[PDB]
Amino acid sequence: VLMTQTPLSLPVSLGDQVSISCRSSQSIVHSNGNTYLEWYLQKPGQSPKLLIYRVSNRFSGVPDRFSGSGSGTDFTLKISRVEAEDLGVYYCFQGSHVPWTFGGGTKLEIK
Amino acid sequence: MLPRWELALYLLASLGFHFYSFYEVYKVSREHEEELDQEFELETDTLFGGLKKDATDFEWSFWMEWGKQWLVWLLLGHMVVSQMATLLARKHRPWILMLYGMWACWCVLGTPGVAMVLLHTTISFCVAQFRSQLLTWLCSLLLLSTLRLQGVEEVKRRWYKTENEYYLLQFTLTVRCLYYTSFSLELCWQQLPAASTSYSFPWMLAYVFYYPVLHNGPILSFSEFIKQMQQQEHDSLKASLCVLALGLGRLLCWWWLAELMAHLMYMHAIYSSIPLLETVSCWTLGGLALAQVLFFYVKYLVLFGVPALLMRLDGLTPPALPRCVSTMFSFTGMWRYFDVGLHNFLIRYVYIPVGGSQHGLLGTLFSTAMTFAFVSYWCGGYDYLWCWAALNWLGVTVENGVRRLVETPCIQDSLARYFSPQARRRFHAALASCSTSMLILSNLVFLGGNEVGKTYWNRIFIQGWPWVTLSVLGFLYCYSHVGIAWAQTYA
Amino acid sequence: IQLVQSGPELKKPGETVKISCKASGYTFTNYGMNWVRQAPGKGLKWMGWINTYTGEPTYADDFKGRFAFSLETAYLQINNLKDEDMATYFCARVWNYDYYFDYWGQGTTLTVS
Amino acid sequence: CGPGRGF
Ligand SMILES: CCCCCCCCCCCCCCCC(=O)SCCNC(=O)CCNC(=O)[C@H](O)C(C)(C)COP(=O)(O)OP(=O)(O)OC[C@H]1O[C@@H](n2cnc3c(N)ncnc32)[C@H](O)[C@@H]1OP(=O)(O)O
Ligand code: HEM
Repeated sequence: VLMTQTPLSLPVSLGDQVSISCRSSQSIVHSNGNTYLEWYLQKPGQSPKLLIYRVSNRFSGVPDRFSGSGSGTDFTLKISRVEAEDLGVYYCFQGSHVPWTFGGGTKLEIK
Repeated sequence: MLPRWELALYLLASLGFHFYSFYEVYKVSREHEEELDQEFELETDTLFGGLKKDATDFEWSFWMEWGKQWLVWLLLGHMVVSQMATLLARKHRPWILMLYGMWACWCVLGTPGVAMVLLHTTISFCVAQFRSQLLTWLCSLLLLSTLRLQGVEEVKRRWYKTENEYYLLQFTLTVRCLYYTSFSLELCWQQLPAASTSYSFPWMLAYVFYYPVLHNGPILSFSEFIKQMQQQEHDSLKASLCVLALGLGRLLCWWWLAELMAHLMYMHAIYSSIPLLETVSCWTLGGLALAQVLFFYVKYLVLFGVPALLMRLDGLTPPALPRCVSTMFSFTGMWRYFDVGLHNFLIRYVYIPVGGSQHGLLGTLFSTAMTFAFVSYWCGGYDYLWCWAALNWLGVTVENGVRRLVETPCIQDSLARYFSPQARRRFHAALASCSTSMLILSNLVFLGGNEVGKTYWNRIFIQGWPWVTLSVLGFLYCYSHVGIAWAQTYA
Repeated sequence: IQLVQSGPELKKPGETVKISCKASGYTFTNYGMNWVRQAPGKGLKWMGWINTYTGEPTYADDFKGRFAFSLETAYLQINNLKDEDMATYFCARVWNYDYYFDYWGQGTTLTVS
Repeated sequence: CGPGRGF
């Protein structure tokens, strides 16, 4: 399963709306009847951290500005207010079809 | 590889002694017909021109009388209900089949049968909620001993009134034991997120009440079950019809062959007459042994081919049917290719968790002994079963030791520089014959009992040592060549 | 709950490698363990996981034949014979349901030349 | 498999 992310790197100003798109090659719907697609943010020089775990869900410590929507084959992550700690690389990840594959990565920058 | 003329002589001698021993057994059967009749009643039918039938085999007679009355109709009902569910509601097929299995178990075993199956399943699930493999195995062993309790036997015989329904209940519960043990162990071992939704109580009930394997059917893995029960892609009913036609033809051929053997030769009555076993000749004795093992093979072909056909219609992949016993030449091959489903269950849930061939020879001894002790206790735990288990454990251990000793680099290079591949094949055939004789003796202890075992031992290896034993070993050497040459196509 | 890895490794292209991951703060045998690798000119890549309760590993098809996972039940090791793979190896814990990687290690950098 | 009782 090949996951493509758009854009590759985008500049943002502090306090903007950001939308990152992840498109799979096939359907990420599992035999269980639910799709396991999740989002990870990696800051420079450390380990990735989970933000959204199932489509539209949210991890425990994550703030309330990381809404992520998604269709059956197209998914979107949204950041309402870029609070200067949301800069890094964002990966989408599917866990429905073996082997599990990460996305290409999207890099946020400041203009 | 041996020259083809050598291999042909070997196959010819093999078929020769098979058929001559069968002829000797037929002769003795025809000759002791009236005595065997006044001792054990023989059935009559016009299926084979007027020959009487030996109906002493408990399992064959029991399953045939149950199937001619209830089981064939209930299996046809399962087939048609499964097809209608696949046609109309493909997502609800597991629950529809669960309801049908519960209703069929009720119809054939009353309310107490369903109640007991539900109770066992509930207890196993509630204990598996702790996620401890030792505790799960302890619960399973206690539930299995509840069957061996005499007072419980009394209460259940009081429950039923025809004394065959009690045996049906016992066999059903014995197989349910393995089914919910597999489920509970997979639940204890689950660690993968997408697999979290598989071990629910509805799924356990659907796994336990799957009618093709409810009463006697082989052990189907829960992984394969839940994988196939969530595919949503049908399998071409037009091809299902042809699958059914070919399966029915093959099953009728097998049934006819088994009835032909039981009509021709009275192997079971003769094994029941020990004073007659002591007087029959050695050719008749060996023919009785071959007839026993081949009748068991064909009987279980029939008993496993109906659940296999129903699973193949449902779209599942069932465990493979037994390989012909006239091609087995070793303990390891026998116990890997006869009962594939139970072998896989044992490998996965008894052998490896105790520690298999990866922790030394003493660990291998302990694991193999645990496996065979469990198999004996599950088959019933009678003295002859424990004896069979000890003999098979010894055979497997000796074969493992000899193979590990031969596959060492030093001895392997010594052989590869001293003897040709032909001579090595012939030495392996001699060792395989010496092992096949003990395999046959152990399984004769399983099929006939301890007295039959001691009769065969005394009459073949003690009283007639110098020449009867050598003739048996030569015939088994030729047979071992044939079996080893055939084993390359699948090993 | 923290996962701590071994440290940087400077080795020549022919040697082997054994990296360790120690987990503290939870029952080690209750959850599985996954390995991810991050090459300098690439993103994350899943190498495989190993059942911590039974010690059964499963590798991705790409990372098969050379790598091996092992237990010391509360540490877990990865072993390989090297090639031109200078990735950074991350150790991750997998959850029982609904999401995979809740906790990660610090990362072990591997240099071959 | 099966017990295979004699009875
Ligand atoms: C003249 C012509 C007439 C001849 C005719 C003669 C006979 C004809 C009579 C018929 C009459 C029937 C009458 C009774 C028939 C019933 O009704 S009784 C019920 C049927 N089943 C039984 O009786 C039980 C037999 N016992 C078993 O199956 C046990 O599992 C055994 C036999 C001890 C295991 O044997 P095994 O499969 O060879 O085990 P092993 O060699 O270690 O390898 C297994 C795998 O597990 C892996 N493994 C091993 N240890 C570990 C570990 N610690 N961790 C992870 N993996 C491991 C191995 O690497 C190996 O990998 P593979 O290369 O296979 O992929
Ligand atoms: C020297 C004697 C024999 C040899 C070498 C031999 C060999 C074989 C082989 C190679 C197969 C196919 C492989 C397999 O199905 O696993 C087979 C199948 C079979 N054998 Fe034999 N066999 C012998 C005697 C017998 C006898 C005497 C009987 C019955 C009285 C018998 C009954 C069967 C049956 C029912 C099958 C399966 C047929 C099917 O799958 O449709 N065999 N045998």
